[PDB]
Amino acid sequence: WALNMKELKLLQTIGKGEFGDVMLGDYRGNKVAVKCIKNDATAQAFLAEASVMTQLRHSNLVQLLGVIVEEKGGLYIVTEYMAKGSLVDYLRSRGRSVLGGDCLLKFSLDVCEAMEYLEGNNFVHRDLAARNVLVSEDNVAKVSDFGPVKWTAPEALREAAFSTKSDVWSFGILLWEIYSFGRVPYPRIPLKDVVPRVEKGYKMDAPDGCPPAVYEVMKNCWHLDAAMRPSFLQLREQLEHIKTHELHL
Amino acid sequence: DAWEIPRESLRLEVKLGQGCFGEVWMGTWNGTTRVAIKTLKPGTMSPEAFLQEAQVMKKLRHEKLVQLYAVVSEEPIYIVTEYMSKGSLLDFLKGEMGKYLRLPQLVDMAAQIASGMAYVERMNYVHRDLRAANILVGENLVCKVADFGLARLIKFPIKWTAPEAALYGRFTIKSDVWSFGILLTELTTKGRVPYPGMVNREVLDQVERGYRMPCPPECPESLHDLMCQCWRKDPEERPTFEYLQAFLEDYFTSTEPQYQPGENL
Repeated sequence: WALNMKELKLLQTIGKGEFGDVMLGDYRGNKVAVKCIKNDATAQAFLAEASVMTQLRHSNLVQLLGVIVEEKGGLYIVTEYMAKGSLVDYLRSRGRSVLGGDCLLKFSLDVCEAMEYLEGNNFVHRDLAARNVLVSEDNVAKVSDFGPVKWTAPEALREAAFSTKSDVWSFGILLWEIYSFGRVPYPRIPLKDVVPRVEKGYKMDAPDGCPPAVYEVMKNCWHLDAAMRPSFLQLREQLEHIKTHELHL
Repeated sequence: DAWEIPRESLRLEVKLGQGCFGEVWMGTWNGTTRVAIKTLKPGTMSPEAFLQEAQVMKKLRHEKLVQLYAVVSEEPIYIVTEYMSKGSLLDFLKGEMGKYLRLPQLVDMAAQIASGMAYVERMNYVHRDLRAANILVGENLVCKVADFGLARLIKFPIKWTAPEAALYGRFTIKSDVWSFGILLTELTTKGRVPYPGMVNREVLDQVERGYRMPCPPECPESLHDLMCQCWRKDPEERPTFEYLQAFLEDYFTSTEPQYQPGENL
């Protein structure tokens, strides 16, 4: 888990999160994403995070490359480089003329698998949105930082417990996000009509030019009863079905 | 043709504006419909070069595009179009009513233009000359795109023209997004000339050196933010019109849920 700082050449700040400072590098030949944190020394709770990034790994998850802990308090995480970056920004600048059925379905699976995964390891993210996804040079979608009213499930907002059914709800939102090419969800509903209207049994309309097959997956994840929404297993089943039976093209 | 009609269908009632090509009139079509009639002044341009200006609009059709009704290919040549009673956006911005416009209306106007441009985008066309001057306004602040510019991506005003198009003729839809960026400035400054205190020749160079227009007075910082996104030196990562329409259409449900009616905005 250790890396020697000296042979790592920091390049530039690709990220300015009000929660952290992200940068590019190159250690021995491979470009790397280095999460730089000062914030006093409150770069700590991020070490507990950097921990489960060791006993939990999928190829659909941003691979934790290693950790550099120097004397002078330079606390820095090193993650695998996701070339293209934020999925939300990408969807928005490239739009439909670039991302066709194939491309969106790919993205969609590269997640339901990284989720199907964390579902067996007994895990729960609590923060599933496309601002939080990243993209590799060669069109692969990977999650980033473990944990926002609009994405949370209804039950979860009333309490403090986020199950695996909470995440299946946030997946629904994130699908709509994708087939909207990065619209903010709930397009014509005021910030505190969101939870009421939803609890009143409301679901967003099908994103434009959205394949019916996909919109059901969504509605599916938005079942009022958390027990009646699918799992990150049944989902991948439905996604492949759709995929294989070319229901996106 | 079939887009053709007889001169009698038409009654020319009030003249609206001029130009080298001829004139524009408000008229009645079949005694029942207000229309705008574009007219060829004989000998100025050729019936073909003229009637070519309406070709594209036989194929395209969209709520936020000023639509084509009919032509008259004969000796006094006519193009017949929908009537946008308030004239051009720019003129309007500068007028009595232009000064009373508050941000939400201004934003929604942008949304509407964006809505049309978005359609142009789906269709693989390019507008080429985007600015409030080339936008028409109807009753109730309805804004549409018009009969100037659009080829399919199958004379520029420098200030509105993206560097790569101004330099290489790389007129793309992203080039149009850039213009939409400058367009936004006109909207929020009551129609002022972008890059004030800068001459055309100077402008392109400044822009090359990374220069971008500051946030205008009383324009929100999220808005000016969107603008700079449109002005990204790199075509590929400028926003898409789909997102622009979306962004503006939801501006108040997302970006600024606490808008405070300013003095001018």
